[PDB]
Amino acid sequence: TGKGKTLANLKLLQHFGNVRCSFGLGMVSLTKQTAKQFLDMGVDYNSAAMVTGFSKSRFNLGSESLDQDEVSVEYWGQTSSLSKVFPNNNAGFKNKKLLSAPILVTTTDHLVKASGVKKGNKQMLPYVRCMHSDLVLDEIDDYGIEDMVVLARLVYLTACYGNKVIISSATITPAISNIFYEAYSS
Amino acid sequence: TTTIKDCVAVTQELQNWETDLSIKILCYHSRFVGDTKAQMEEYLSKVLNRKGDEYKKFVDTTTPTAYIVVATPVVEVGRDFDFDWAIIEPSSERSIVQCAGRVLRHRSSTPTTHNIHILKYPFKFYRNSNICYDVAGYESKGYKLKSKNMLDIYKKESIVNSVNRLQGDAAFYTKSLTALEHKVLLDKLTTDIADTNVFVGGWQLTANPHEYCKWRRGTKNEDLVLTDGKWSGNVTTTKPIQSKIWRKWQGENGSITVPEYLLDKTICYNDFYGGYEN
Amino acid sequence: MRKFIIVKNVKVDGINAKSSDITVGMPPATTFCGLGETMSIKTGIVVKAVSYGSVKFEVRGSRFNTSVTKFAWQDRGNGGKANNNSPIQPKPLADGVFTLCFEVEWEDCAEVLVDKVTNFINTARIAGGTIASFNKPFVKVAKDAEELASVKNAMMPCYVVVDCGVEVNIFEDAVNRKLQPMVNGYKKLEKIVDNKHMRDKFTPAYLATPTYTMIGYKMVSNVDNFDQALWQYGENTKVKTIGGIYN
Amino acid sequence: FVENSKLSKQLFDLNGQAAMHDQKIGNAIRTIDTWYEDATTPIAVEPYGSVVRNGVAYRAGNKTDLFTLMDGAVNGKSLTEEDQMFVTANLIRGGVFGG
RNA sequence: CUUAAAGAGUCAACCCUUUGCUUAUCUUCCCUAUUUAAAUGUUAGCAGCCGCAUAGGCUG
DNA sequence: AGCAATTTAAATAGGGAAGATAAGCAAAGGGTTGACGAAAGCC
DNA sequence: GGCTTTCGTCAACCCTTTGCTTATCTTCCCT
Repeated sequence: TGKGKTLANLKLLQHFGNVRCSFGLGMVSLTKQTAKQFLDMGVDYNSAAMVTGFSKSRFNLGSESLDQDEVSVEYWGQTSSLSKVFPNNNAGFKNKKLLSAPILVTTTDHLVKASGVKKGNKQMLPYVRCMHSDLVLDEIDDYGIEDMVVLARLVYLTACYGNKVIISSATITPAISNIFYEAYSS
Repeated sequence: TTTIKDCVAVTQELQNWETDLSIKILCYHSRFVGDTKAQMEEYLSKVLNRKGDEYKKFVDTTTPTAYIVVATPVVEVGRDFDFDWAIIEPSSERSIVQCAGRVLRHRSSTPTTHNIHILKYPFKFYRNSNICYDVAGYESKGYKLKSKNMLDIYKKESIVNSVNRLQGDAAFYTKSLTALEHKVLLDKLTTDIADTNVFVGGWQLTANPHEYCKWRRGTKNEDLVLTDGKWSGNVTTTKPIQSKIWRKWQGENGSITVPEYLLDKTICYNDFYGGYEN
Repeated sequence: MRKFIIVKNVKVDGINAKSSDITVGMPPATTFCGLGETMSIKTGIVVKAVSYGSVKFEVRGSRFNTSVTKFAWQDRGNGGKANNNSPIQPKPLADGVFTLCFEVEWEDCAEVLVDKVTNFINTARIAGGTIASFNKPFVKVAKDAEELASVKNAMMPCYVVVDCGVEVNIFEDAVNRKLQPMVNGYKKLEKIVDNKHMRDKFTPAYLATPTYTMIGYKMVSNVDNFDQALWQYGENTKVKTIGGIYN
Repeated sequence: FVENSKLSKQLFDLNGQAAMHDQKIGNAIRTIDTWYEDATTPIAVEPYGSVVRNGVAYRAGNKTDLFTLMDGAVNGKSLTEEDQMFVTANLIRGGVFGG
């Protein structure tokens, strides 16, 4: 920690060319931190899309003009061609930010539904998202055991279409690193 | 510490603790109202930032003071905090490594004697001596430690880093915490398909990997909501001990997440420490 | 990867409590291993191990003497003596509510496995006792060790048998370390040359003296490893636990 | 005398009406003992000359308690009129004097 | 195919009687419950008289 | 036709008495539960 | 030539007066 892991992940993604990735992170505030790093280093909202699907009421006080912080939800971005095959032209704000994002800095639960769902059509949007985009999962050790199982299911599904999985965990256990490699290998 | 009532027990003991030290106590668990919780976060991030000396102005560093933050595993995940020292209630070894990462995270000065004091037992030993590390840990009913003494299951003096988690040991998992951790990790995330496993094949066709392997599997979790100072369910606001509280932010809106088990009794929300059993 | 079927609250009465000459009380693991191989024969589901626990168990009699059974004049040629009371050979009787858990390997649905075990148990006889009642058996699987403990805790409430081993002999340690002795198998003495008065004429027969191991009763949830409660036929003409000696 | 009563000072309320104990009165009847050693004020007639308030017994440890004078009188030791009157006063006060 | 296989414990009853737990107790002192304030919400849905009306209108 | 306010503190202490006794009877049953060996009629 | 019935044969104690174990419970997290 403290060495700039997420910046190194973006560097590794950009080494192969232009970036198309889903930064799936635990917690809302860690996604906010990675979004703020992406904003102040080089990434605008035409490429980045911070997705936290709860609409929290945590606002910044003191000075709105002198903030230079509090990464928000606008996504000027670019609507992908996949929105025409989704129901009713995808959706409003949230699913447009999901599907059409080049870089999707999101909470992870908007990506683990790609592996499948009980009832409804909630699988298709993260499925089609992870089909054409890379997957970057940071500090996977903080998740639960079943959470890590479904995250490696997501890694297997992402590798099923040739995309690249970046795992960023310092305290990795050989077991975890191995089963994530075996999911990527399958 | 491990859980919320454990945190308020440590807080209520330390507040009533007579000493010459100027203890200033904070509670940092997850059961808090929208406003109060967010306020704790921003304050803690701006006082524990030790890459510069900007914090000297967010706390009273003029007077010798012990600024103590009693927290649950919400501090060891995703927090850019830098403490001078930590006292850890043992639940898992990755908790030890992560709370080591909350001490001297921003500085580079080496400690001289000892900067982490690990407790002898988790507090669930006095409540359940059969199993005590299952809360926020990989101990469970199928993987039981033979002894719960941390002299038996951990090194008495140890340089805590990622090395013990990085190495990986499957032998002697019943009397060491690290090998207990590694055992569970290879016995649940295995190269099989099972039904709740990771290579799942044949079952993707079925609804089984989405029912028996539930993402964010938590307890029932109902949400008692504070509306403008007036609580919804069986909450009953209370008064904290006002002995050593350094900072206490008030809250009026927001919601608290209470497990259905603790819904039976009053969660007794308080401005200083959120939920407990009283 | 392990599969189990549990029959909970098996109320059985008329149990032949005479486990051996020096043990009267709970039937040993040879009895329940014999019950397991009996279903391996009638139902065809081949059983590796059985973990059995005692919910309730009372030996019929006082605290120092068992209630003997009033014998019936059933031998041939002793008519004329039939008006008097038949002589009593020692066979203590007991009642017991048990919980059984059979390690099976099965390839069909759980409903036909439950039906086969139910059809066996309806015609079974625990330790010479008529099965008075039993709950509907349920199938549970032990994929991992936490799942093994799930099966373990599904036998609640019952006191399972864990093996604690023989140090010197049976009487000494039963007083000293206070553990219970039971038949873990038998010792072969002589080959039997007369197969006329036996069940089969082709199955080889031996006179046997029961070997005993020393065991303890622990509640199934307090048992750390479920393999230390699953008894199975060992290859020493004895029975043994999968987990070995309980420590 | 009260303990767990959530009330600091009770009063003897005979059916609500304020009253004082009979022992309070009867102690004030037998406050006639002016015949102990440091005899300045009358104290209550007790086998030891004991008062709860002053924390001292005026007839203890100095061979003028009721038990030694009772043993003496019984044996034959002529009791002085004041000692005799003290022993008689404790007898009409009452109490177990055995042991 | 489980120390497998098998077995009716039956019966009967008088616990009696007797009794002295008495004795004496000082609960007692102490003291600030203090300071506020719009009841608003139309706050009333009436009295006659024009009429067959307990339909509908008028009068203040 | 619902609206009923907030904090603050709930007493320190001294005592819970010993001396006596705590019955003596008389009962408390056995009745069946025996397998080998040896004469001795009997197919 | 067994075979089944009934009668005769051979014995002799030192007892002790409940526990065995003791039940399958919430941290993160975001939706």
